[PDB]
Amino acid sequence: TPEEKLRLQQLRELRRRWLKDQELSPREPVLPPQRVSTYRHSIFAFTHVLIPVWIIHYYLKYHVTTKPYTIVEKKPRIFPGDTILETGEV
Amino acid sequence: LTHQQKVLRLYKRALRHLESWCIHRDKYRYFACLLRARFDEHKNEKDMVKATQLLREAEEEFWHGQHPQPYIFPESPGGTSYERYECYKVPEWCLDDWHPSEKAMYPDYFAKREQWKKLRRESWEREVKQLQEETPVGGPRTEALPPARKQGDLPPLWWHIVTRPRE
Amino acid sequence: ASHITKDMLPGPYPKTPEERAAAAKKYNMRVEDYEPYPDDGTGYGDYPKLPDRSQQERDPWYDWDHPDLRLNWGEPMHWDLDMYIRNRVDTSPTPVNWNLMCKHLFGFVAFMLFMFWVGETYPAYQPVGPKQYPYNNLYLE
Amino acid sequence: MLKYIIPTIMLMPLTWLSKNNMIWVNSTAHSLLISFTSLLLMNQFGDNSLNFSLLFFSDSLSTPLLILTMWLLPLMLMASQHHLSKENLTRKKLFITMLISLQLFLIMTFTAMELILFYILFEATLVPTLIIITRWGNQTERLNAGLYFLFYTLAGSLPLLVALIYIQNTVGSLNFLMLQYWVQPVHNSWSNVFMWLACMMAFMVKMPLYGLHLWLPKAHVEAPIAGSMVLAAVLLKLGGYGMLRITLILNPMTDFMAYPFIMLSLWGMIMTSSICLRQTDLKSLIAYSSVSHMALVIVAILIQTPWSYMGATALMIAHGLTSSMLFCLANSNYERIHSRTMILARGLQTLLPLMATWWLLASLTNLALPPTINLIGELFVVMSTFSWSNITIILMGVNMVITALYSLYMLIMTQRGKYTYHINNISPSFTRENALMSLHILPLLLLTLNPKIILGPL
Amino acid sequence: TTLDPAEYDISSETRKAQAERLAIRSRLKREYQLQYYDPSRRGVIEDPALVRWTYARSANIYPNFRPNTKTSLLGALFGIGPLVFWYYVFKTDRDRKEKLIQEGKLDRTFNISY
Amino acid sequence: DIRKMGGLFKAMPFTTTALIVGSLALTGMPFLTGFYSKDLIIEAANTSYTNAWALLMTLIATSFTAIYSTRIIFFALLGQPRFPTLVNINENNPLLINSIK
Amino acid sequence: APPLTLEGIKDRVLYVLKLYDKIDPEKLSVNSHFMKDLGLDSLDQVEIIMAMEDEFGFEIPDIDAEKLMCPQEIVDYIADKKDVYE
Amino acid sequence: MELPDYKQWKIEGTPLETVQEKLAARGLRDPWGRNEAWRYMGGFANNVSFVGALLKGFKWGFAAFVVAIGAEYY
Amino acid sequence: GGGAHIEPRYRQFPQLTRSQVIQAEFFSATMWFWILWRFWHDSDAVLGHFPYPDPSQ
Repeated sequence: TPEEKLRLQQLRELRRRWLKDQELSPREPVLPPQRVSTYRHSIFAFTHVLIPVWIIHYYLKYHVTTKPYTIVEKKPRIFPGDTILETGEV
Repeated sequence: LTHQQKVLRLYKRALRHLESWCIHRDKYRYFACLLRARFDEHKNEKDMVKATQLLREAEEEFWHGQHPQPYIFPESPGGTSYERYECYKVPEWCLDDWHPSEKAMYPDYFAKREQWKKLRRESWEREVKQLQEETPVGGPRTEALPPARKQGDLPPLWWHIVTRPRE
Repeated sequence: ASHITKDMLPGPYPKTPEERAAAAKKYNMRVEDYEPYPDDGTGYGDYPKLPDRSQQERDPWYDWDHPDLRLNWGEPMHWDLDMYIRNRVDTSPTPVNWNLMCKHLFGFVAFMLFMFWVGETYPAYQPVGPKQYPYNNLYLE
Repeated sequence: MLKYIIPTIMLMPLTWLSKNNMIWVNSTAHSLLISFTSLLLMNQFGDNSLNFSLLFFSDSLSTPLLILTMWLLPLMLMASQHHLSKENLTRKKLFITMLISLQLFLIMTFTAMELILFYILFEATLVPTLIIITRWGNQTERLNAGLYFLFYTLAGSLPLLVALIYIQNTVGSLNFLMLQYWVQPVHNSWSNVFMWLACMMAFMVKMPLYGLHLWLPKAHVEAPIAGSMVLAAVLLKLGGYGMLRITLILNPMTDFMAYPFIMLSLWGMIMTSSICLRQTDLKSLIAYSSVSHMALVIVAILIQTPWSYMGATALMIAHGLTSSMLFCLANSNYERIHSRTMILARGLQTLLPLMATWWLLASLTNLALPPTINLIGELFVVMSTFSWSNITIILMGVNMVITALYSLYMLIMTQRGKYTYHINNISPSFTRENALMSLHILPLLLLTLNPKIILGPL
Repeated sequence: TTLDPAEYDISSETRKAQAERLAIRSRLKREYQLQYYDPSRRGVIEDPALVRWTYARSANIYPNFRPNTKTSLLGALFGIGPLVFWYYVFKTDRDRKEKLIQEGKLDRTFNISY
Repeated sequence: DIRKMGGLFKAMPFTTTALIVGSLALTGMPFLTGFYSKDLIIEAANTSYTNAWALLMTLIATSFTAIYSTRIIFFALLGQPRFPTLVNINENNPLLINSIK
Repeated sequence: APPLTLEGIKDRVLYVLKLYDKIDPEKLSVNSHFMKDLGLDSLDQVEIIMAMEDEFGFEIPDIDAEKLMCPQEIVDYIADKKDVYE
Repeated sequence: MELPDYKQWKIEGTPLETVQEKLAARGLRDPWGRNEAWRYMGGFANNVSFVGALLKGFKWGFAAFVVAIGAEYY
Repeated sequence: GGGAHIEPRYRQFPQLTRSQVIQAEFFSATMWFWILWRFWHDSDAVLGHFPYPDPSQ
């Protein structure tokens, strides 16, 4: 169809005209504005882990014997390496 | 839809569901003319019932042989990652509520916006009233005179003319 | 603050042509088969004259369909008929009404009988009669 | 005690006595303070409950329940402020007075020391509530909500006063709950059913069964500006606790007929939540939540055997907040867009980003994620009501499904693209929008840390 | 299964006199966009089909109702019916379970809860 | 889409070695990683009271473990290149190669 | 992020249309009016957009077929879809 | 930037594109010929097939097999 | 913008970095070398063989 001649070719100079207005980056258009103001980097891992490791254990050493039955750790599973003979090997 | 162009909507999709069936890129290509042969077998004859059997029996042999999970052209009426990006969607007219110190940024851009409005500030007196002249009573599809006879500003301004982009 | 005659009044008929369209145009000509008829099985107060029902079903289909918007987003001015099940329903599939799933879901039901047997590997079937003996048969020692 | 009624009545001429617009901030300032007094002498025992006067034991009872009641007052003036700023000050002085005039009785009730101060104060509201519904409505259907709100509440609560005056002169004196130490049982007759039925049905008509709730959405759909008294009417309802003071005793031994109140509300619990899915009006959609997991307490209370009261108490104040707060969201989002029709508001979550996490934490506490109070208030229900009969796991197990599709469909309706035609909705939730919407999720989840302060005696 | 759904049928040429089924709609989308395009609006549109969608659905039935047809006395088969059933199921239990709790002991002695 | 993929080597040297290692591994573990996982099952519990169907049923599923792999291998890594022009592919990606390795 | 310009679209469209041996590559490119190379009613208009989808690949809407008379018209609005030249 | 230039492929090769001869018993023939033949040629004619695809040279296998076998070795 | 560091392809089949593939190929050994010890020393089954329990005596 021919009829779209006078139309939407205005849009080509209208849409692409808005989009023309759109793109801007001089003068740092984030002002920002105001204001002021790796080896070590050895305490960042320390402020990370070494603060808790202290705090968490201070809640344990002072603790495990406080609770009547706290952490339940299991038996040694003794093997005939202490008081025993084998005696086989059979 | 006018009886003339009714085969197009089939002629568009006919080969479409084909390619998702074929695998090799030549396979689609090799069957092109071969299956293209069937169209012009009767090239020039009646528009009415005589050739309506080119429409009539086109129903079967198409729907039969349909749904081999077609290739969907991802950004489109359906299929994956089509409408995907809404996390922007460009809510045009976000420029209202600010409390400046948020308006320090893009000063050149705030300058440009208020310059667009002057068109839409007053384009109306002949923009709206011409639509009272243009459409006599019950007019079908509603666009103005394509120019609006001197300068359209936009006229469709700005909702369709400034509308939202994709990224 | 719509003043007079907001919604349906006591239909189904008073002047089917008086309603659609006085306001609320469901049908154009008062017969589109959109005339404010579909009071099928009345005496149920449900859906009175209602510039409304049985207009067809299975979805707004949400595709290009682009006069302006036309379906579920963009809200054409006034068609609204029946809704609210329309955001969890679509159209025609490729096959039609084949329950082969009840077939396949019962396909294993064939192997129910395969349950009543066992799979014991050793020894083989070796057609037997009284050779079976899962544990013991005759004397212990 | 007078530590409370006296300052809160002292509030009353803290308001009009003031100047022009200083009024709101004047009373909101003080009204918070009383909360220090609220805890102050309260949260004593514990064991062998507190009774400090002849006709008052404020709350001992392990039904503390009173601290909330003193919260919601200076949550109103932050709530109610929106469109009430548009009429005169001598009327605005009123609406703050009657609203207090409610708050004064809810301190009187929950203590009451007895049955017969309860009742006359149990019916002593409906003077202040009815006046807030009919005036300052919105639609014109309000005028019928005025009647329906009576003619039920009052309709069958008169048979109380026929019954409670029947007990007073039968066995000793009802003057005091804390003396039941003589109670004979109720065996059977065609008279005693009625007694038990008269001493009960008045309470049901407040916390609805699936019958005779016909009023509850009639009053809430159309109701004052902010939910201004709609927050209060979600306190009033749950305050039917007093069935906890009776049915524990005072005809203990008729469970014989319990079943028509079990199977009637137990199949409604699976029901009216399901008639809530297709609702097109948002302040309706929440109003039917309020029936549902409220009406679960009525199968918690009738059954004896605690682990229900462990779980029945946590529920009265469970949705006491969540079901409160939702009426606070749907208000705000209505300020900007003047339809209450749920459809119309879509394409939010872009335009009000901070209010995203507000919907979520609300709609997440109907889901009842395990850690919060909500489940630890439901999973003491299921544990005893399972032992009743094993089959209760099904229906009330279904409740835990339809309610999840229920909640989300309300949020996920507000995640969509809609720019559509709205030039409104500019305001990015000025602080009160997000301030009064807080002071719920902060105090709510918080209690899960030391949740022994919400529990019954059992 | 649900449904054909009749993607082909009879036609051609009868009912080609049926036209202006679009003139019904074409009027509005002209008028609707005549509504919808204007510089100064800032607000929602009436959209009557929605006003007549709820108000002819929620209200406007008990007004329209009549208690006559025995397909509207149907509900006794629906509303009350299963509510009797759930009584029949339970009341047998809570008893069958009770009788045993007296004569004979089903439980163990490490059940304190309850 | 498994259509419009192409063959094994067009500037994808390393990633296509990641497929044919793993997508080999999942196939029943000849000497590889899960050699103690899928392999120690049908050789151990397979001596038991088994339903004499799963034995039929499961081991047949083991077959498709091949055609699972080889299908998405042969359409993507095998056939002639098919996909629209202007394809920018760059696999030199410190923040990626660091991860697979 | 991928850079796009208005030259390639004048080239690419010129390109494959000059690839088809059905068209001599002396023929007009930007404006032939395509009605000289419309033969016949079908097997041109929908025929030519069969290949051009194989490179960009968005949907080629139906009602945009009748814009395809002008060979500058096809390239014209493909700029407006994918957000092309300023 | 003019890189997508024509007058380039114009099929000679491609035993899969020799079906133009196969269809010449009916005939079309090629047109449009070179679209599906865009990348049909070039280094895309090799496309290593079966196990040699999954051998990748079998490089270190039979050269490095005894690399540990063996130094004492008794 | 960002940079030109690689241009795209018109199906001229872009070039590799030449440390891209070799650095990878050393991990084509780790499957072909680590497959060494399969048959050395292990057979199709290392088992022991059931000797047909003939002594029913």
